[PDB]
Amino acid sequence: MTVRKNQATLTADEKRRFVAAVLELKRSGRYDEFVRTHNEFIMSDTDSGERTGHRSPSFLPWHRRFLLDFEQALQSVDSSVTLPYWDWSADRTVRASLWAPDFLGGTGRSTDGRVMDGPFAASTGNWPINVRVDSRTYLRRSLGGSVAELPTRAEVESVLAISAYDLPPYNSASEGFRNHLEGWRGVNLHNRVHVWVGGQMATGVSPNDPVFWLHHAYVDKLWAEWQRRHPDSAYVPTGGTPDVVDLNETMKPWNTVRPADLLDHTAYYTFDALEHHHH
Amino acid sequence: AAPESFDEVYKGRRIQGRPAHEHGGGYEVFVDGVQLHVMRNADGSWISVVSHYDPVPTPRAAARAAVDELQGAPLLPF
Ligand SMILES: [O-][O-]
Ligand SMILES: [Cu+2]
Ligand SMILES: [Cu+2]
Ligand SMILES: [Cu+2]
Ligand SMILES: [Cu+2]
Repeated sequence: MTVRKNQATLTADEKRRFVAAVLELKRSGRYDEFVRTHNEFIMSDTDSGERTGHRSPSFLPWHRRFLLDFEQALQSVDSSVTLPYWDWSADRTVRASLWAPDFLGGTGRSTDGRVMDGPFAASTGNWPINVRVDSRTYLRRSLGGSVAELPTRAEVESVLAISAYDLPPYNSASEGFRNHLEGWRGVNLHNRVHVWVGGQMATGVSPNDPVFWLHHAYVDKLWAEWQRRHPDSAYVPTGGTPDVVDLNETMKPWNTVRPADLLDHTAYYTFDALEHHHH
Repeated sequence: AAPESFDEVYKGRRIQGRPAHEHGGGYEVFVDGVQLHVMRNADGSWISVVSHYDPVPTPRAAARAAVDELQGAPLLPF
């Protein structure tokens, strides 16, 4: 029974309870350490050295475990809450209900990118931006400002059709599914969404925006969809690769979990809908 | 081989670059004397921590993208 639901489908009660649980993690001091951990891996993961959270095959299991840690923290506040996901190929405009004042609030105003509505607007006093590099302390967004369009379903399908999970050199130059989903090569899925939201979502402290979790919950769903399309293909590499997390190697910062432990999401949650394998 | 150094005033901010919790790095950028984390990608493009997901061709381009992002605000050190 943990079911991760498309954001577009949440009831008003589910939106209220998700927002309240996120705001309580922020109030209690727990939220900001997720932002810090993410920025430390963003700044440390490099194409020519050790790389774990990003630009590497473990991008997908790493974010799956990071999102599980966050969802478990939300459930410690309200056990009914699960992470929703944002299908940005379907819900692709600023008028999507995701961006309404009863959910995440909308785009930032034109002068300073400040978000002016919703529960995370700085004027509420409930969403200080603490872990930061740009010194301003208010949530900012510029939806569609730095890149015109979110990816489309056709572009997503072109990436889901790639049969190799990843390929040497296992970094931002790779061909293969992982790097096309991450977006450093090709039509660009995940990186482009960060750029399209703008504000803190365009930076290494991107978890400052609660939409981070919904974006990564949909990236995580696309990994599950890829597995259903390619039940014969699996995580690589499978042993002895310097600087890259192999299938059965443990992953920082937890050190107690491996990609192998995270491949099957159903050990932890299911989705509202996930196509079964077919032709 | 490292990019060349640079020094200019861009949009009223002093930006400097030079060959040299985060990756032990080969090039340094500063915005009004505050160091900005930057990184080079395998294809030779660059990013910074305030524009991480949007590669640009050079460290000066990353520094200029950071000044654009900041909209006049001070950078905090990393
Ligand atoms: O990648 O966030
Ligand atoms: Cu990340
Ligand atoms: Cu991301
Ligand atoms: Cu089949
Ligand atoms: Cu570094």
